[PDB]
Amino acid sequence: MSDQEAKPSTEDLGDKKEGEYIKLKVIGQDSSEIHFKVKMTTHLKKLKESYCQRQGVPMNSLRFLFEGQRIADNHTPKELGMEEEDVIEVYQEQTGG
Repeated sequence: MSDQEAKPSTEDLGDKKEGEYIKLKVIGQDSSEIHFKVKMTTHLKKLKESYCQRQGVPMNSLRFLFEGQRIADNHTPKELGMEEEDVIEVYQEQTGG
């Protein structure tokens, strides 16, 4: 009973069962278009972390901005309606956050 009868395909599938995924690209002075198919309901704190990981710096280093507005990290990208933007940039956290 303890051993499963078969391994499921849930971790193995990649299409999220024909579900939606984010297409937003964050492109700072790093000049790279690295982005992943995560769901649109995550908070920007995790993206802040993942971008700082592409530079090898802690998450307190950078904040995102687009249309002139730097944004607060507890938003989700669907709150801001930005889930497929061609470019959002980063700028340094001048005094941290």
